[PDB]
Amino acid sequence: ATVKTGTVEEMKNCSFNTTTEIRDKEKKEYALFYKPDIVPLSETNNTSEYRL
Amino acid sequence: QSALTQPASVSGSPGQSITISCTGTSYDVGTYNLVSWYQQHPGKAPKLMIYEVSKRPSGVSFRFSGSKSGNTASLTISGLQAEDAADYYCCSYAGSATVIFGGGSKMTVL
Amino acid sequence: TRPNNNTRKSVRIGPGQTFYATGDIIGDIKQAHCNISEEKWNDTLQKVGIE
Amino acid sequence: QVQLVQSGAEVKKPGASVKVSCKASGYTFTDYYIHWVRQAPGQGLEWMGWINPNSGRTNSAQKFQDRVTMTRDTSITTASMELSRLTSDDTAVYYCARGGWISLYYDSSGYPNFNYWGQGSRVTVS
Ligand SMILES: *[C@@H]1O[C@H](CO)[C@@H](O[C@@H]2O[C@H](CO)[C@@H](O[C@@H]3O[C@H](CO[C@H]4O[C@H](CO)[C@@H](O)[C@H](O)[C@@H]4O)[C@@H](O)[C@H](O[C@H]4O[C@H](CO)[C@@H](O)[C@H](O)[C@@H]4O[C@H]4O[C@H](CO)[C@@H](O)[C@H](O)[C@@H]4O)[C@@H]3O)[C@H](O)[C@H]2NC(C)=O)[C@H](O)[C@H]1NC(C)=O
Ligand SMILES: *[C@@H]1O[C@H](CO)[C@@H](O[C@@H]2O[C@H](CO)[C@@H](O[C@@H]3O[C@H](CO)[C@@H](O)[C@H](O)[C@@H]3O)[C@H](O)[C@H]2NC(C)=O)[C@H](O)[C@H]1NC(C)=O
Ligand SMILES: *[C@@H]1O[C@H](CO)[C@@H](O[C@@H]2O[C@H](CO)[C@@H](O[C@@H]3O[C@H](CO)[C@@H](O)[C@H](O)[C@@H]3O)[C@H](O)[C@H]2NC(C)=O)[C@H](O)[C@H]1NC(C)=O
Repeated sequence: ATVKTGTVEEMKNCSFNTTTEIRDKEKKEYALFYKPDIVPLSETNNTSEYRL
Repeated sequence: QSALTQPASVSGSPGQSITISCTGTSYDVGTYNLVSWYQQHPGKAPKLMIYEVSKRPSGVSFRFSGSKSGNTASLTISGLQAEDAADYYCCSYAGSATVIFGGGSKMTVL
Repeated sequence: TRPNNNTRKSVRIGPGQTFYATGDIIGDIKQAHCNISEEKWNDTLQKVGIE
Repeated sequence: QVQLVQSGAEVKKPGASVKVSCKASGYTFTDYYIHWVRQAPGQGLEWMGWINPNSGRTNSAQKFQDRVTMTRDTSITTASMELSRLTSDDTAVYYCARGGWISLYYDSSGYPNFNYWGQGSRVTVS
């Protein structure tokens, strides 16, 4: 988020590439998500990469 | 998204009750009781005169009152003094964690 | 209650179906809570204890 | 009693930036929001938003849109504004003022309750 207060830290800005109305075209979009649904990507090393 | 509209100036006799009005929109007021009034002597930072539409702050005497109605609100000053020659302003919650400051009105005295 | 004003956005994914998610919590971020009167709760725990 | 102490006067060239700041004293600043206003010498006041001293989070007023940014330093009870690309239109007295109480469970950031004000500071753009 900002980090700081634990109640704010949790608001993870989460950017990703999603399929557009045309299947060939792809758009980079972000969705605000918080805590548990966002899981550190398996086999990464404390990186910015996460999984659902 | 404009400033609260206020009379440029108002006046009256010593001892006279003066009411100062401020106008906005239903999004600005109907939704909120987040209304206050300030006054300032020229050259000085302003004093808070009213909280929560009509509540006197400690330090504000029982001359000052107020109310809200519809898209407007007003301050009532009983007992007009020469000493009231100060600018008066409204301000209120704009919504979306932002604040409207009013245009202001000047007190002049007779 | 949940105090923070939260905006919403949607994303079209392929044809038809849209997905919804928070745009950004638009206010300040305060805690989420449940108020309960103490009086009545301490009256309850003892009344249950009696029975 | 509650103090809000500002810097002295300053003058800048167009396009320049200025830091405006204030020190809080006589009370604990961590418990309140700090808001900022401007008053041009012939005008009413313009409002700039609140900085939560603890979080360092803020909301910027309409017609600024990051033209001005705000920061804080809790170790010295000091609030600051960083005002960029100054135009002659920006000449005004800047004031530091204390807003409502802050608490973790309910939002009280919009409250127009400016009980304590600083001295004001002159910002001139030449
Ligand atoms: C769920 O349950 C929790 C409690 O577990 C509850 O949290 C409480 O919420 C209430 C909501 O009103 C909070 O009340 C505010 O508390 C502040 C704090 O003041 C206290 O401490 C100071 C000293 O530090 C004392 O002087 C004071 O007497 C209190 O003991 C008050 O200051 C607030 O009232 C004022 O501010 C309001 C606007 O913010 C004004 O409208 C009001 O008129 C009061 O103004 C006073 O202060 C002004 C400062 O600007 C001053 O200008 C005025 O002249 C005047 O002096 C208000 O009482 C309470 O603190 C919360 N408690 C905690 C610790 O969280 C949740 O609300 C509840 N949730 C629900 C309802 O679901
Ligand atoms: C989450 O991350 C995204 C980026 O992946 C953030 O969106 C980006 O926000 C920045 C700052 O608002 C944008 O920069 C601005 O772009 C506009 C033109 O679009 C420009 O005029 C400004 O001067 C500035 O450069 C950036 O474009 C934008 N990217 C987009 C559109 O995806 C998003 O704000 C972040 N959200 C949160 C809540 O953290
Ligand atoms: C919480 O956030 C929502 C955002 O969805 C707010 O609703 C919207 O707020 C905006 C800005 O206040 C409104 O836009 C404009 O409001 C002004 C206020 O005078 C008005 O003059 C403009 O013509 C315009 O309507 C918007 O209409 C409103 N509606 C939406 C999009 O939901 C909500 O007000 C916020 N609540 C709080 C308590 O902050």
